[PDB]
Amino acid sequence: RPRQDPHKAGLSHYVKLFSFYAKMPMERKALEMVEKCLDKYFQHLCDDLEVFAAHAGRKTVKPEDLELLMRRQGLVTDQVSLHVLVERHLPLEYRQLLIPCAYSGNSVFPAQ
Amino acid sequence: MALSTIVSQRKQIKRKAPRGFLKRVFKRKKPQLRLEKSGDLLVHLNCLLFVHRLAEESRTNACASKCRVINKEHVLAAAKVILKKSRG
Amino acid sequence: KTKMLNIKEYKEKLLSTLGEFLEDHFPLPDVNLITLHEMLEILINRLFDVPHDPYVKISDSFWPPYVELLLRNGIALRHPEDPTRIRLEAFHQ
Amino acid sequence: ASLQDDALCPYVCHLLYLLTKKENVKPFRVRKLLDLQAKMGMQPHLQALLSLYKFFAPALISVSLPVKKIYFKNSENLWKTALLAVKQRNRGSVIPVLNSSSYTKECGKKEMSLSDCLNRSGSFPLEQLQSFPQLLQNIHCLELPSQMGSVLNNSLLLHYINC
Amino acid sequence: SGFRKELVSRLLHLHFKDDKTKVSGDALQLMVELLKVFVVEAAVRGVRQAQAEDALRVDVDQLEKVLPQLLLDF
Amino acid sequence: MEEEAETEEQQRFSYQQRLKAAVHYTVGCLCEEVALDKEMQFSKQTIAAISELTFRQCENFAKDLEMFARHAKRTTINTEDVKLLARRSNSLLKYITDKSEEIAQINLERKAQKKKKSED
Amino acid sequence: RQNLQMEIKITTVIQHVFQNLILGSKVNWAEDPALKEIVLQLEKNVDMM
Amino acid sequence: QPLSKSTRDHLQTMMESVIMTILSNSIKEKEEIQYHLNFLKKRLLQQCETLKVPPKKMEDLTNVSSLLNMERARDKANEEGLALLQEE
Repeated sequence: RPRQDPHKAGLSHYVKLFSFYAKMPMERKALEMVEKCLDKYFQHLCDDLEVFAAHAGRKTVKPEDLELLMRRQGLVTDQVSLHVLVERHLPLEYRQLLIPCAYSGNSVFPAQ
Repeated sequence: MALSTIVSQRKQIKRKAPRGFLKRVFKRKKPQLRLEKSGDLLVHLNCLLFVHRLAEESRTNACASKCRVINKEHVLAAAKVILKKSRG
Repeated sequence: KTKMLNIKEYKEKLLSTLGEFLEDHFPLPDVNLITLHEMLEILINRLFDVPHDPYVKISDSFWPPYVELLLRNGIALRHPEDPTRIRLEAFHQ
Repeated sequence: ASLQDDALCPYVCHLLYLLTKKENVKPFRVRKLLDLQAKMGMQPHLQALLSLYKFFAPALISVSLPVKKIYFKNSENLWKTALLAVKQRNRGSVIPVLNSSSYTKECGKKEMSLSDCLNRSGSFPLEQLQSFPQLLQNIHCLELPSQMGSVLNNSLLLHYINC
Repeated sequence: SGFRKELVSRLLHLHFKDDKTKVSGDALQLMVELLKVFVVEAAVRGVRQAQAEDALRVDVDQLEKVLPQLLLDF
Repeated sequence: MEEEAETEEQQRFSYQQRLKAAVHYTVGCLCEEVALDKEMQFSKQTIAAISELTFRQCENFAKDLEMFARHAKRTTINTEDVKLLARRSNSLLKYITDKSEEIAQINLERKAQKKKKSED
Repeated sequence: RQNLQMEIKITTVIQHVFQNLILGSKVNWAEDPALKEIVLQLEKNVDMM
Repeated sequence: QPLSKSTRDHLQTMMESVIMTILSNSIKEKEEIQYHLNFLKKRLLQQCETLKVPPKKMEDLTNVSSLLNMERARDKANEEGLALLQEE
């Protein structure tokens, strides 16, 4: 008779992925405070997205706002673009929606 | 294996992202906004690189103290450096 | 020679059909941009002429949507360290 | 190519298990499978496919697998009940293990032999020999085991070493 | 006791990627104390570390310990 | 050409030390202004260490303002762009925006004086 | 013989490049009989020829 | 024999430091003064490289002071210990 908090369902995905990268046995008490770290990151992440959108004069959040954030984070540099990072870390089905490629009569999707 | 300590995951779960979860969490915190249809995926990418950073820093602290099991004081120390670095 | 005659005959038919296919499904795109067929010839030659170093530097002639097409299907690979340079996959090994 | 998409990966692995022959294993396809293993880890359906690739080309891959559990889940397919109707219609170690000849044969070779270049004759692979009529045709040319003590409990090879 | 207005503008124009970039006077004015706060803040941190170490004077070694934390904060 | 280029490189190199000397002159004054109330003495190497640290920090500031301005399609940097850079520290953000408000008040006072001149 | 070593390698590369282009173009090759028989020949080895 | 590379390393470094200090306090006449100082510096580097000295071993100039202080501390401790032993 299981009952699961929907909020904990989302965090459980990244918590398991954490144990894959660690490559060390990890104590149970370390698990839940990583969950504590994640929600703090999400809260502060959303706050930053407000200002960058607000500065541009549009309330809607567009991808180039996310590019601007990651450049300040140091993830995106002159050599490593946004397209390069998607290729390395995301599956094929997610790649089609994000990165545009021309095919079948020079048709490009998404339009860029 | 004891309940208290969890062994490293040999096989990663399917790389499918929880798109529904990201939309609601972004919705409740800032209801007034609307996010573009593909913006959820990029947020998922941003979260991966954060967790990847957190795992590397925690491992170094555990090895520095000559500990074979990652402990809570190791990861909290990792959190302080990464969280400030993660904000830009 | 007979083995050579069949092999050379087969290659000419293969190459001729490939050229027709590119013209019908990937016309010339609408600094000048070279066509996809011209891009393929550059990568293939560099693989054979310089076996040790087949990397080619990306230029403004390669307009990115074509570059993504080759990279996605597995025909081309980025350099592991410098993402500016791409090579061709060594199919024959 | 469907191995790229995660949704179809377990099922395509099962299909590729049956179709695989010696000509299909090529070095560039070998690199693709290793790359997929880094991203997803120790997937059971990939471990089965990699072992089949090692058997055909031991000079390219080296895998040691722990011990035999069923790698592909034998879930009851939707047509299993119907197959019963179709089947009714159709109805109505001290000794070494057997392994192909040691792969140090050829090994460092400057170029292919002239006989091989002309596609002349060859030898009969050990894995194909599984029935007496197959032995009858190819008795004169055969591939011997890596270790000769494995002939002891194989009846078809005893007929060869009889004469 | 503060950076010159001309001095700050010289540093910024040195590192601009595009020459089309210009700095407004009020913004250039506000940049002046921003650098001053950075210099002042660095000195205070060194004093805090020295007092904890109880050193008679601030040295290079105490400065390096608090150096990386300041950059993350800024 | 090559001899000219190295001189321009030397001129670029020489232009650095003039900025370095001016920065070091300013930093040294501030360090002494920190000494008296903290009653603590600073080693001469420490002021040199701060001078290098402050010089390398201007590079990060210079690029961000250009990057922020390009985001808003503005070729000229304004006060709003600078406020973005200070958000990493909440305490510093509150302090810096107060001076911006103070500068705005002074600018309003300057505008009021200009109106008085027009009336006269 | 050295000519054999080079013509075989070139033909192998063209075979696999042409195969992936057809896949990525997202076209129905089976509909066209002329293109259909080319597809079947791509996998076959040139050594057996 | 020529003296060690360390001597020129240290003297070069201290001359850039002192040149920076003297240019800090000067206002006008920048280019000519810095060109003359650089010429003098490079010519002194050439002269000291050409110079000949009997062989010897020298420790780095930066750390002489602290090591000297610990040497005095050891001096005092060993002196008092020897005096006490002799008295006994």
